[PDB]
Amino acid sequence: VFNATRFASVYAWNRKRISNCVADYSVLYNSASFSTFKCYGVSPTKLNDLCFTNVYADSFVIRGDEVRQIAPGQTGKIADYNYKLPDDFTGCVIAWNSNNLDSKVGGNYNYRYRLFRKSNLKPFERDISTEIYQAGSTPCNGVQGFNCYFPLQSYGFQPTNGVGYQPYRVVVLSFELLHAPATVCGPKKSTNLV
Amino acid sequence: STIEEQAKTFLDKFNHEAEDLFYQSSLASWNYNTNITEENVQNMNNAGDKWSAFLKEQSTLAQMYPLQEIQNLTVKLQLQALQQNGSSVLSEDKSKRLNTILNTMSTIYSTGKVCNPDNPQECLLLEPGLNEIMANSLDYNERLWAWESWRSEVGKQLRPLYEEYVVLKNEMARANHYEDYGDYWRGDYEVNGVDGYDYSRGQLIEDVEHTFEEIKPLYEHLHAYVRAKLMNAYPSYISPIGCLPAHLLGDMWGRFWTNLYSLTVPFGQKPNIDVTDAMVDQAWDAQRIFKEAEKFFVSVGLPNMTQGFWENSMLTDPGNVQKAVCHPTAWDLGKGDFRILMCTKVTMDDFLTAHHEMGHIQYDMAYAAQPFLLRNGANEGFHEAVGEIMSLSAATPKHLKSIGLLSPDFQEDNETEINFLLKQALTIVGTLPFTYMLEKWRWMVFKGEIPKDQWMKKWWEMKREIVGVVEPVPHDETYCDPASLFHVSNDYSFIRYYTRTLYQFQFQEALCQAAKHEGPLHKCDISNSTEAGQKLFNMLRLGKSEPWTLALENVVGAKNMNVRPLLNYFEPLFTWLKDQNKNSFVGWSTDWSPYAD
Repeated sequence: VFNATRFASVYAWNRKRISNCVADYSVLYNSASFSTFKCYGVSPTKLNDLCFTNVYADSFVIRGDEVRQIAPGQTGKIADYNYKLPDDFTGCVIAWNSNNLDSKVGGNYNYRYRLFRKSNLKPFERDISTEIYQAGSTPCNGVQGFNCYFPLQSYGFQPTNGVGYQPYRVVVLSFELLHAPATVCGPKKSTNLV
Repeated sequence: STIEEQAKTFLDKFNHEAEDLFYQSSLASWNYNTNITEENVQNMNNAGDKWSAFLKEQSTLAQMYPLQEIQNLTVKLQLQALQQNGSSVLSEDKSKRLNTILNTMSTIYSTGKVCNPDNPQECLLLEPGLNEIMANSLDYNERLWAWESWRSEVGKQLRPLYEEYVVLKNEMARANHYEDYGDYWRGDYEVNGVDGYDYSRGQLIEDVEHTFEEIKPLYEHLHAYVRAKLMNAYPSYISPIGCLPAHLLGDMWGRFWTNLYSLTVPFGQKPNIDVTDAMVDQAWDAQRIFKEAEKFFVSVGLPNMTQGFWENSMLTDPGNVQKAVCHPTAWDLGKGDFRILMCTKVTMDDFLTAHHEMGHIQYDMAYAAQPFLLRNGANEGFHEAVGEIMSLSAATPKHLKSIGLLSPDFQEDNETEINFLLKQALTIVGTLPFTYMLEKWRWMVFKGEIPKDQWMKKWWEMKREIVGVVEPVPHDETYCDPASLFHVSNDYSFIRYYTRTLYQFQFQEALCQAAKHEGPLHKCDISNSTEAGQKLFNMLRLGKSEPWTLALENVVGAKNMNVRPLLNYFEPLFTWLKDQNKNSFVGWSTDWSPYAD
């Protein structure tokens, strides 16, 4: 999931449904391949002993300073207008510096974001609508002009940018326990036999 | 629905689009300065024009959001700069002809040269050629040939180009609803929108003129001392109550008197503090020079430098194949990318310059969180002022002995410090009169108070009264003295250097009160003191987003400029110069001339 070559844009973020398998989280925590790792409502050591019915792994790329806006009941541009975490979100957050892959000489505009929206996005909501944003009451009709702007904006990516603004690939796992039976569980032991 | 929501929306989308084009424009200039190539020269013009035309396109939409309906102070400040149309207000001909005058005057400055009178074949350019020779030249005729002949083919030829620069720039200020072009530069200090902190543009002429009156007793004594040492060379041309020759100031324009520190040394029987021989034995390079300075900012609480900063630095010039400008400069592009381009040798000045060049970068890190339009110093004098306070702390014997440069047994007494204050006085006290003199003259010519024929008549008439300098060869209105100057020909603010002296000293006195240092001010050292850094960091991150009058109160507690810190830091030197001048006359007269007897 995190090893995938290309990730979707903050507005284009893909949602992967993971179920019916076993999950080993000790390799991700002890691999030291993540820049920052934090969980909400559940400890990392307890995940191995807990079975979850559905696990959603979010994928997208955001600015370094924008990672702080990912959390239950947060604010900001990326949180409200792009991706937001509900107050009850039990999942975890993972990020690492992509400046060695995504960022290239000349800049990479493939990763964009939604700058303006008429309101704040709802929890776990994805809107790809490219419709022009109307600031005032002046009609737009898809033609850029006064009080008419294009909401999507491209993240500037170059290796010479500061570490704070370096692109970080974030994988958000959504842990939700529903009435359906549980499948995904932690690893096993299988000690010696006597 | 209200214009406020529409204004904030235009400002949010402007920072993103402007940050991408501004970063590429500055990045293009970096590759051009670090390496001279046909690809970088064109990239600087393309990237420079793309960003230059960006503000011109955004300015059209900025004038559609009046500031009368905006109740937010931070919003009006962002639109205050965008509301200006720049050269768009000028006519098509006056707008295109303006760039031709600036490029023509700037070209003659770099291409200007004075052929050696004794060697007509050899012709040396001003920089470095004419600036280096005039520094160490002790000859009266040798210094007069290059000083007098320069303005003949430059000052006289630049007069017609300067006249157009005066008429063209005035049309821009009038279209901006400004009294004149002189008031245009004073707008940087303009403060409005906050009750009680409002600062009028016209109040600058009174402040600079009121503060200069208190500097006279300090400069008069410093001038009488310099004239006494040089009086033995030419007693006929140098009068005791008269003025010193204009070409003997130590350089071309007499901006800094540091070059005269050699002959002006009060005590030659005592050693001087120099880290050149100490750094050589320590075997230090440009890599460890900046590293030692980075630890200084951490001692005061300021964050360290990012990894990319030290990795992308340029420590020297790899020969003529890839050439760069050795002029120290702090380049701030954007997106957290900070770099410095300088040629690093082993000297006592490079160590002090390292803290200055790093001060600009360290200063850009505090307000980096502010919007693009809100990223800047509170005025034009805070840019280099924040960097000088860092260098003044390194020049103190206490800081040098901490890292091990100066021997721990070095004796520090009056004789040792008196010689140090004189070296700093020539670079500080020497620029103040020259700054107020030249800056005030431009305001009078642009305002229309001095007819075109009196340009030179009022130049030297006000020079003997301000800096006390007389011209060896009288000049007519054809010559233009400021035309040859770097800042005057390049259309840069010349007032920022005057206020820098008052601002750097105010912070020096305020920061030392937080660190609880006792004794003379020049003995203060801000190293190892984390209390002074926390107080200065508050204003560092504010930038120009808040009125400079308000931000200055949170540091020194003053609502305007004051000369008090100038008298205390120079107090020990003033007490010594007052006694040495008892046998001479303190001050000068404007009725004496070298050619008038």
